[PDB]
Amino acid sequence: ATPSMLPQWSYMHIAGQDASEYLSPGLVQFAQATESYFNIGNKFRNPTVA
Amino acid sequence: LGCNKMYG
Amino acid sequence: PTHDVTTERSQRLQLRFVPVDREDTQYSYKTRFQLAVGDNRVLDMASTYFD
Amino acid sequence: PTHDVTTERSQRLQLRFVPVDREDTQYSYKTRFQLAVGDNRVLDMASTYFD
Amino acid sequence: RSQLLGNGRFCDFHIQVPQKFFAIRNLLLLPGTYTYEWSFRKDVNMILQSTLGNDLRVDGATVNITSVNLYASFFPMSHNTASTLEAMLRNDTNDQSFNDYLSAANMLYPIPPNATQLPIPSRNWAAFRGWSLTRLKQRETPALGSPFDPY
Amino acid sequence: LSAANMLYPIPPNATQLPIPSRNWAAFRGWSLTRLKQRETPALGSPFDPYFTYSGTIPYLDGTFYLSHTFRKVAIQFDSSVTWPGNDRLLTPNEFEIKISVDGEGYNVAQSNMTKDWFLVQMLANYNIGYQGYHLPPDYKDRTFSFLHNFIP
Amino acid sequence: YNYAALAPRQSGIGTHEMHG
Amino acid sequence: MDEYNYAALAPRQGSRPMLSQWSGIGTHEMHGG
Amino acid sequence: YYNSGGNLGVLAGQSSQLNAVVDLQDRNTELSYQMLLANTTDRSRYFSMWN
Amino acid sequence: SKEIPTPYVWTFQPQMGAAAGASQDYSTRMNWFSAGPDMIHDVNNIRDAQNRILMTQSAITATPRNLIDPRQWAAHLIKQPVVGTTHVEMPRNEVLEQHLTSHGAQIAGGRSSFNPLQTDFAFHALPSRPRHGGIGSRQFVEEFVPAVYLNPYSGPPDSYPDQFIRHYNVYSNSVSGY
Amino acid sequence: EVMAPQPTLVAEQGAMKAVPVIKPAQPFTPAVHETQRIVTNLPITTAVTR
Amino acid sequence: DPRHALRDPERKFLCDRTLWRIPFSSNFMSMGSLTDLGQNLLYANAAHALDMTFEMDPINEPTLLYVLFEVFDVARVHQPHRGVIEVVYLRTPFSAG
Repeated sequence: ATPSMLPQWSYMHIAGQDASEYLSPGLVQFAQATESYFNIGNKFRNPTVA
Repeated sequence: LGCNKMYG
Repeated sequence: PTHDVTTERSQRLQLRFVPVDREDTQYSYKTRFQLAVGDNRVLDMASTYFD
Repeated sequence: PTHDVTTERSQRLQLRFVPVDREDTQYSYKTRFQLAVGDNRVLDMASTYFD
Repeated sequence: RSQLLGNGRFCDFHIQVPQKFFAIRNLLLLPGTYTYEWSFRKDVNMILQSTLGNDLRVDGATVNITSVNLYASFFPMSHNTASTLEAMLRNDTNDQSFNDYLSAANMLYPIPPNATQLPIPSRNWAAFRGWSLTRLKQRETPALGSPFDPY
Repeated sequence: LSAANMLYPIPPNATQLPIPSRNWAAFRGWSLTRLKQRETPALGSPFDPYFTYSGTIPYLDGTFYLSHTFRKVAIQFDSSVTWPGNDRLLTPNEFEIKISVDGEGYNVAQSNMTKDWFLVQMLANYNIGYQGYHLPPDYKDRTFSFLHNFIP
Repeated sequence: YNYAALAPRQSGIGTHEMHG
Repeated sequence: MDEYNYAALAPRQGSRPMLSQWSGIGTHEMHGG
Repeated sequence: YYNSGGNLGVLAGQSSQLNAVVDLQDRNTELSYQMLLANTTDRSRYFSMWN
Repeated sequence: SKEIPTPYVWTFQPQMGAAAGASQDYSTRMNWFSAGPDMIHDVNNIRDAQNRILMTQSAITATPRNLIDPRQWAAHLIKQPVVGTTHVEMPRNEVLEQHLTSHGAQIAGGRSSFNPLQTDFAFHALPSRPRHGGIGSRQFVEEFVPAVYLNPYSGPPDSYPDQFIRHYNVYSNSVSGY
Repeated sequence: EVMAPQPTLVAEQGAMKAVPVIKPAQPFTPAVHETQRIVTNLPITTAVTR
Repeated sequence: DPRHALRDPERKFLCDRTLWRIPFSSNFMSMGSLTDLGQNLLYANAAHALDMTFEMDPINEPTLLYVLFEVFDVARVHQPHRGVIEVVYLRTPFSAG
């Protein structure tokens, strides 16, 4: 599913989309709720395109 | 939320 | 045959299984494995061999 | 918060996993650990330092 | 670092060693059962460091590792929310992606003790980010592929 | 043979990296081998003033002996897509023919050659890879074969 | 022109520094 | 008309660009003597 | 043994047993960790757990 | 030839999921200098049939658009992957367990006998936005089929078919230099 | 709508009565020539004699 | 002194812990992770050869250079079921071999 279903950059989150907009809305809400004590937000990567 | 830090 | 012969769904040809619980005595070396045959793949144990 | 934050079901915080098998070559020391992540609990590997 | 384990020719060390691999050190591990076998180097020059660059093999140091364990810390969280988080993270769109901070291909080219050098073949050069150049001493750089470096 | 014979020179060390883009239709596979330059004449020429050799010619006589010197092959399409692609071999992205130390096992038969390379070679020649490595029939084991020449 | 130059994808103006 | 052909590339002679004749491309020089 | 080809972090599932760690001898994870620490945290302070 | 030309075969750029220019199909071509008029006529007929098949396949399975290759595609045009329902079997009520613990009981292991109620969750774990971006290989091979160009570079340079040269910016038409 | 097939040309020159010949080149003229897509789905414009 | 010898000044600099950087950007800035170039269609759609030459201050002992090519080294961890981990790696400009 790396080169066929998606482009490689979008699949590896090098240039595709921000974490808050490619994660599930439930997961985003959970990460926001538990950011104070468990901090899910580290594990996901943003593209930061120039 | 996410992280985008590396060298450069 | 072009279709319905290969998975094209990220499947490994060869699998290496680590023993779940080995044990040795002065007589024999006993090893217990658990081999998972997956969900949509079939294995013939003629291919299996110990190492 | 007062609910849906802690299990209150008698589980541990620190776990020690003794090596299942080990070998000590005069150049390298290889240790094998099997770690079971409970049934509901979740850990981040920022923990699990080697002692 | 030398005073942490004390003075004296002989000593007993109780150390904790972390995980430095980029794809593992930040991984949020889901419930299951995983084998986590790792190999620890026993090369004395690589393990230990001295102010002088003396060869610790010929000097004679050695290290005797007795017991190796790993200590996992689990956040005690309500099983309902833990199961919800596990189900959310088991999905394809919630894959955890990690990056190596020094995202680079290290290529060390040898230099005879004079003059200038040379470069690479054809390639795609897509998503390239730049060059980082610096000279090292050949005596101080060990071999990488081999488990042990006799030289 | 039905092959596009390309001979790429090798400085007496290291690796190499060939080939530009094109349309890979009706493709069948690869067949790599190593030859000495002294024993190989010019690829095409009426006369080769630089030959100065009169033994067996590996390039055009079918007399190969340096096949054991290979260590590793890595095929890649479009500079990123490894041709095996999906996780197929024990080695992740790489056709690893021979490993010197291999503390992990991965040593088929009783020689250097790795288990994934044995599986590929047996499949490529006799198709015996998935139902136990049995000895192929005599009519399939010929001079230009694998097990006819494998000497651990 | 197209809505000025793009910003790095993922008081503003003015200074009031005085006193001495 | 300068949009339907390469006329800005050719040097001008006032307002009329100096293009070649249509049957100007191509050459043939060949003899054994 | 991080970037050596003769030793790997075989960390993987118990059933499928496909390695989740691959090292290809060009990565420098030791320097990666060093620079990561030096950039994320000020390192004029000494920590006892990890030197 | 301008009546039966060799098709332009597209090159796939797997990093950013776009066509990396097109080039003449020089890899799959017949050699007819050794052939006479009859065999050359047969080869020409076969090439013409090949071009007709390519045009038909393009018209069938190519999504209509005003640009030969847009680097970024609309979200709905890209074939999003379908994911099934996820069932969360809640294992234990928390309020009743807190009540039991407060009343002086230790609970270990783990459905539960003390709680009668059972609650289950089911949801679709879709991405927040439907992944607008580049093309994949499977959804590229069905849209960037080998495009035959009948009259090569005839017409205004405005109407010249661009996007064939690999180093050409689509928007703000310009060739990308070093 | 697939482009209509173009007729192949075979001219005569000298005793040679069946020389294969490509269509002659003509400078683009809006009155005589117009740009028509080869395939309606994707834009590959080309000149035709209307 | 009231009686000197003469000046002949010489200069040098000594930076010791830094890697020299030549960012792969048009303006040498870093306005984002994936640089201005690299996304450039010239360096994405075609393969280009590279040649680098270094002139140095000679030192008697045998030493060696160390060019770190700054690339994208990303790994995606996917865990579909219990006890199964599938991690896909991708180094974009220098992929495996």
